[PDB]
Amino acid sequence: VTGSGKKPWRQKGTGRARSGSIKSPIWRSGGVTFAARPQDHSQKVNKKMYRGALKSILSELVRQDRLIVVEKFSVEAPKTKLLAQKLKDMALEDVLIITGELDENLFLAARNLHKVDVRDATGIDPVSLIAFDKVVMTADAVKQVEEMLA
Amino acid sequence: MYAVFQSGGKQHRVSEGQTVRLEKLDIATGETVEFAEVLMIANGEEVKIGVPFVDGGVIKAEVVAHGRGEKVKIVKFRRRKHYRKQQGHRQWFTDVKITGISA
Amino acid sequence: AVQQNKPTRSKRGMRRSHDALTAVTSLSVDKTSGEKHLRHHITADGYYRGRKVIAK
Amino acid sequence: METIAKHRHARSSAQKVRLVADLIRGKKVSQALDILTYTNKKAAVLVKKVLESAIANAEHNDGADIDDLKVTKIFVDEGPSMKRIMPRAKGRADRILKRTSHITVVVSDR
Amino acid sequence: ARVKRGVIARARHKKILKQAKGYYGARSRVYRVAFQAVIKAGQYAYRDRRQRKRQFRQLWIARINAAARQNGISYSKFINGLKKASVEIDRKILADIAVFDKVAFTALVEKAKAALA
Amino acid sequence: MKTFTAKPETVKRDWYVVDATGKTLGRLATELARRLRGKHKAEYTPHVDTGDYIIVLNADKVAVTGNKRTDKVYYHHTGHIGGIKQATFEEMIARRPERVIEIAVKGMLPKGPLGRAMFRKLKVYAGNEHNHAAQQPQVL
RNA sequence: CCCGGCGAGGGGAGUGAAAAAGAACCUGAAACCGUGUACGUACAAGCAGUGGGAGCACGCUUAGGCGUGUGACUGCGUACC
RNA sequence: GUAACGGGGCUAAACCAUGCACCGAAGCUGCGGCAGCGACGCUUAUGCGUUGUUGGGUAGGGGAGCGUUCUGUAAGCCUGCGAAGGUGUGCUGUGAGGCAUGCUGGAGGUAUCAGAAGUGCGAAUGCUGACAUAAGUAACGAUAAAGCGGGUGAAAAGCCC
Ligand SMILES: [Mg+2]
Ligand SMILES: [Mg+2]
Ligand SMILES: [Mg+2]
Ligand SMILES: [Mg+2]
Ligand SMILES: [Mg+2]
Ligand SMILES: [Mg+2]
Ligand SMILES: [Mg+2]
Ligand SMILES: [Mg+2]
Ligand SMILES: [Mg+2]
Ligand SMILES: [Mg+2]
Ligand SMILES: [Mg+2]
Ligand SMILES: [Mg+2]
Ligand SMILES: [Mg+2]
Ligand SMILES: [Mg+2]
Ligand SMILES: [Mg+2]
Ligand SMILES: [Mg+2]
Ligand SMILES: [Mg+2]
Ligand SMILES: [Mg+2]
Repeated sequence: VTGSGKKPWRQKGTGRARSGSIKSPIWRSGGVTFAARPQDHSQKVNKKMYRGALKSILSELVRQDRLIVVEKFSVEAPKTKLLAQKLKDMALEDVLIITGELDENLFLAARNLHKVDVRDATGIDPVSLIAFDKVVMTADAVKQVEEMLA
Repeated sequence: MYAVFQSGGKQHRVSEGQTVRLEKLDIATGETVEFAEVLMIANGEEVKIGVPFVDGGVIKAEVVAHGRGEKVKIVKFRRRKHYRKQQGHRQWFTDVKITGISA
Repeated sequence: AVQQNKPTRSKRGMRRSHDALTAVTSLSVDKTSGEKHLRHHITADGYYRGRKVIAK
Repeated sequence: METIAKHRHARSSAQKVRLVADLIRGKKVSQALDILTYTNKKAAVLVKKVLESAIANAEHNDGADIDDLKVTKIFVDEGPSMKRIMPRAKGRADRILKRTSHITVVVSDR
Repeated sequence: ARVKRGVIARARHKKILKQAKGYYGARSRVYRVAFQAVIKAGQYAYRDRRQRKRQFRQLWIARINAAARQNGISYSKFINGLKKASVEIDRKILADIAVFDKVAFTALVEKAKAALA
Repeated sequence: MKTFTAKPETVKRDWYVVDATGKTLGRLATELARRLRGKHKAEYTPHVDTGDYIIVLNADKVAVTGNKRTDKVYYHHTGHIGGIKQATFEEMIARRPERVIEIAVKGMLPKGPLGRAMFRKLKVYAGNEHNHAAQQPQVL
């Protein structure tokens, strides 16, 4: 810490003592012990373990999430307002849900405190799929066998 | 008439007195089944016929009332050597009440 | 002359016994129906009966 | 407040003033002096002042002209003590706390 | 990243400091008491309740020895008479009969006196 | 219920009059010490406050068994250092049975407080019957 | 406005939702220091408690033998690291 | 200062022999309860009732947990018809602690399962701060001591004349 000095307290004598340096972990002055650090944190999951068990949604969350329709093609240039019209084709709104159309078109229109999220693309982790009530898979055909990637 | 018996300690000094005791077995709740004690009776001991035994003829027992068999009591009780301390402990029972009819 | 363990409480609270204060009790004297102080006649004029200090 | 007055600071230590206070309680009131005016200790001159101020509050906060009253309460508390230093044997034996109190006098009904 | 001991700090001291009795001086006012005294209490307690079962027995017999002997046969001979029986054995404790049912008790000393072969 | 007869704070006190003019001397102390506690007594749970009430008479008629008439350490040292220690043989002290000998019961009692309650509180004297400075009423 | 040395300090009145927010000012704990009340306590020896325990002050209940405080007397019994 | 029965006190309250009886520990038994393991009764992921047994413990090994600050679940839930915090109380758990609530309080808190720790103090002649103790004790700094009358002032031994 601001260790602007080495021990100036005279060891033997002066009555109770036994001081030393001043980045001294016991001295209220300063000095924070086993300090700390920036670190990495980021642990890395294997590749196979990454794809392992994801959309278990369909079967379990059956009566909830596993819908596939369309990416809403008729949506205006950049319009989120009347999203409700399309947010009602299933009656899934603030209930959360995310789309997986896979086209960075104008459907990235979903902007709100926290309801509908797009990310419609290969890039997507279960964490999100499980953060929403009914992840509208949609996309259509994109959901193939080994590449059911949305 | 006086009372007398053992069952988990000779607790039967008082006459009817309705004092705690032990516990049934399978469960406690109240009500009853009508359980006569046994002829531990001091002959009941109480009348012109206080008797050395208690044995003053066959069959002589009081019916158990089963007033209230619950509660506990809590007592810390913790030991500790010079390097340890089992200090942290607790063991209690409920001692069913029982009023007991007449001798 | 050092000491070693000393009990602030109780002890000392005992020596304080011989420390409480005390009460006077005196008169007023004929003229002053009050003051007179202690064994004095009166300070108002400092007179026991006349021209003593300042009076009539 | 059932007519009080109390104090704060000035400086006169606690026990010092707590001594003279014991002298006055119970009857009091009509004892605005004599049981106080005839005892000289600094603590005394201080309790009397506030004593009168208190008995004076008997014409403002409440009625009951000065003549009855009781003074059922008088207690001093330790008030923040000033700190200072004291040159001595090179600087070891020096603390000096001035100490101070109040009085808090009261006058209710018997 | 906050120990912020303050958070249980208080609760612990307060817990043991909760020695109603106050005991005396530092024994309540200062944390010093707890594991010093509140701990002793636990120790002195640990042994006394179980060691007590006998301290009363010592009294029970102390009075039986003082009651039964006045009317023939000492406590030493008493339980021996009593000892002989098919069902006749009701232990002591209630043995305090000498205080409320003297007639019973003296009628119980014969159950032993006349009993001693 | 909790069995233990209470402590009616020395409930009853049965008065008595020994003789001491006997021949048992030291032997007598026990049945004199047991008595002021809870000997003949049944109920009145001892250990706690209690006692009885008897009284000695002349007592001057004792000889003990062996040559004890001539022994018995007896000293009543005082807080005086300077080398004190007042040793006097039994016969030397038997000349005036005071707080001692007849008072052989003191060392036989629970000692300290409460036991101290019984202590000399039985009276001693040394002349039997004459002018019983003690309570004349009921005794056996 | 009132006590006071045209002090300090306070007591009212008023501001305020609150001044039990008054400038020492949020919440305000602990050590430590007091006033009041219930009980114990001035012939009794020691880690001060723990086990037993009467009495007393209040609280009990259509008694029913209890709750809270305090604890005379008594068996034990040399703190923690 | 008895001090070479613990004291008393003992002629047997000593010793030797003989036998019975009694006191006596957390030892054993009885009664209730807790936990581990083997079994028994069954039931049968499993589990519970009976039972046999095991449960002193420093270094140390192993195994389970509570609690705190922060993150997710959280503009969800709790709250000014009073949050956190402080203090009492009652119930509850084996314990770490848990909850409910009186009062204070004046604005926030966070079931749950999971995640990460500046993660839990009584000691280190530990560090900082506050308050005790001694104690209203020592001391008030050269032994060149001062007395009086006025003045002023709330008050003068000490200030002005
Ligand atoms: Mg250097
Ligand atoms: Mg030191
Ligand atoms: Mg720092
Ligand atoms: Mg990769
Ligand atoms: Mg005996
Ligand atoms: Mg003893
Ligand atoms: Mg504040
Ligand atoms: Mg007394
Ligand atoms: Mg007890
Ligand atoms: Mg036996
Ligand atoms: Mg035993
Ligand atoms: Mg173990
Ligand atoms: Mg917080
Ligand atoms: Mg430690
Ligand atoms: Mg002085
Ligand atoms: Mg001194
Ligand atoms: Mg001196
Ligand atoms: Mg000078």
